[PDB]
Amino acid sequence: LHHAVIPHGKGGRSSVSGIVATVFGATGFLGRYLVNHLGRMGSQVIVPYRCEPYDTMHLRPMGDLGQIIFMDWNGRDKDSIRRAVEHSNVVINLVGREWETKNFDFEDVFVKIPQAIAQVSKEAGVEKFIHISHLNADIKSSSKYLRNKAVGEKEVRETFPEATIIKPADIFGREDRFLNYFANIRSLGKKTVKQPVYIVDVTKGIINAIKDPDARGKTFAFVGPNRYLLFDLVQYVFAVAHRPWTTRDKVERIHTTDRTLPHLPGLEDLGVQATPLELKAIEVLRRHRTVQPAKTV
Amino acid sequence: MNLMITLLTNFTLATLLVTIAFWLPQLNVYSEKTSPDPMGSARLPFSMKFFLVAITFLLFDLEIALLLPLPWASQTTNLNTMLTMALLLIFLLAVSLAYEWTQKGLEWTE
Ligand SMILES: NC(=O)C1=CN([C@@H]2O[C@H](COP(=O)(O)OP(=O)(O)OC[C@H]3O[C@@H](n4cnc5c(N)ncnc54)[C@H](OP(=O)(O)O)[C@@H]3O)[C@@H](O)[C@H]2O)C=CC1
Repeated sequence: LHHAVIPHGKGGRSSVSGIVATVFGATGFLGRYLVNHLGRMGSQVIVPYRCEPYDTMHLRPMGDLGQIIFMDWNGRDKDSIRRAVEHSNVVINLVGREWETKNFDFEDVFVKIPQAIAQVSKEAGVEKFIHISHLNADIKSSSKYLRNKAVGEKEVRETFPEATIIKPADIFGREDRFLNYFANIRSLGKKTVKQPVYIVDVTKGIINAIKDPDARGKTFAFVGPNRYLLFDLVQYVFAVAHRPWTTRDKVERIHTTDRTLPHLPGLEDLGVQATPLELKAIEVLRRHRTVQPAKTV
Repeated sequence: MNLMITLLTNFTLATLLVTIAFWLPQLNVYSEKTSPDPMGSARLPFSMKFFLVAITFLLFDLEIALLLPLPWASQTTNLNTMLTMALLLIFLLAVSLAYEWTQKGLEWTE
């Protein structure tokens, strides 16, 4: 282990954690809190960004001087991926779109780009790789999202055999598109059962998966502590928010139940206690204001 | 008819500009803003003086409403009576102002 990557300090902002992290997709929602929790340890966070540099400004106070290296990359340029990962000791993937675009479909975002990142990270000597799938990923799933994400998970597993693949159920938080989706829909109630996971629990799970050497080659299912039906969940969202852009793929995924995978470990086997919805939903939905808790199963 | 067309045109231009001001920058997909004053949450204290200057406006505006036919009233044949009643109306407006003065009605908004 090299002398510059030995940890030092008391784990604060000016400390050294020995984590040289390349977070693909740090400009989004999971990457926000992930770069926050990495940089507050004193980790060398490499942020490959695709967007305008203005849209990366919030990542800049998240660490000490020189501890966030921004650089350009393309999903169809393996040279830029190698230019981003050739010094990192961990590579986290967080590339995702809820909607397919003119230049990237779900096959590009969930299959081609994660396999490219994992292949280049294998042939660059990166120790640790973390992939973020979805809990309901299935080949025979109704939505194209979960089909291509199951395909990309299989490809990441077969091209990086030690890839820590993580299954969040439905991540809620401030900049989420789950509770902010329900508070701004003003779809319906069915027999769909969900257990949504909190974003800080997911971030602590990812960083404890970095820190646990036994999490290599594993597959985790980051689920919340309380399973809810869809209907009383949506009624609880409209009860907290003081209320009386979509596609059919999101309609299929909201009416897709969060499956139970007891053979996979979860948040507790990384040392993270799951934060329930009712302690954070007021914090999420206070912005939407111009409460009896939901029924669990 | 020309005036109604003009009023409708001005209202339509104003509503078009207001709609462009309230809906063109809505298409910006900037960011959701988390958690969007000298007094914190106290009630608005009623000021007696603001109500006093408003009612003084209303009463002197009524006296103005009496004064408004004077450019037409100077054309009369009974000019002595007209001149007496015009000077009497402006004098009663001045007596209203003097009484508003001397009983401390014009105070702290003088
Ligand atoms: N509720 C949730 O958030 C959950 C998410 N997941 C999965 O976790 C991952 C991250 O989630 P999340 O942060 O919420 O999603 P976001 O859409 O908010 O973030 C995705 C990130 O990837 C980048 N990106 C997207 N498409 C491309 C592309 N074609 N090429 C290059 N970069 C791209 C975005 O950058 P830019 O701003 O430049 O477009 C952004 O930084 C996704 O794979 C998602 O499926 C799983 C379970 C729950």
